[PDB]
Amino acid sequence: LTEEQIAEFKEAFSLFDKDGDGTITTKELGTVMRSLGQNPTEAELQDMINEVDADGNGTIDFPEFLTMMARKMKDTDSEEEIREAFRVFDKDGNGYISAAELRHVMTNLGEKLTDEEVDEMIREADIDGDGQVNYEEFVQMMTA
Ligand SMILES: [Ca+2]
Ligand SMILES: [Ca+2]
Ligand SMILES: [Ca+2]
Ligand SMILES: [Ca+2]
Repeated sequence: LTEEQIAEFKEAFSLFDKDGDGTITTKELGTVMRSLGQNPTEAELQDMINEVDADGNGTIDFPEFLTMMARKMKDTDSEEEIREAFRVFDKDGNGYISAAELRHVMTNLGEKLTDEEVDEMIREADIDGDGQVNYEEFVQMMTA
């Protein structure tokens, strides 16, 4: 249902294209951000456009917005999947996965590990050496 898909993307684009000329400029991007409680500098506004402007003409057109929007979507889907799985491991939602927590989910996965085996797993991902795995350390282990 691309047709319906493009429609939703067109809708998003129009929010930024304040004057409707078919392009988004630094100033238009600027008014959108400011309405969000963010007052970026012209320098920051230029870096944002630079990242998305494939033909280097200085503005973003629909096709350029579409391709970036897409790639961004895919990525937002990744993050929320990993964040979901983090919540399942962090049985007490304290923000960190302990040895005991990791060992209990592992048994549920069909792997009966000893405390020493779980401790080794934690150690491998434990960057701040606090004996637990935080989200940052979890994504590192996940992705990498
Ligand atoms: Ca415009
Ligand atoms: Ca462009
Ligand atoms: Ca926890
Ligand atoms: Ca840690």
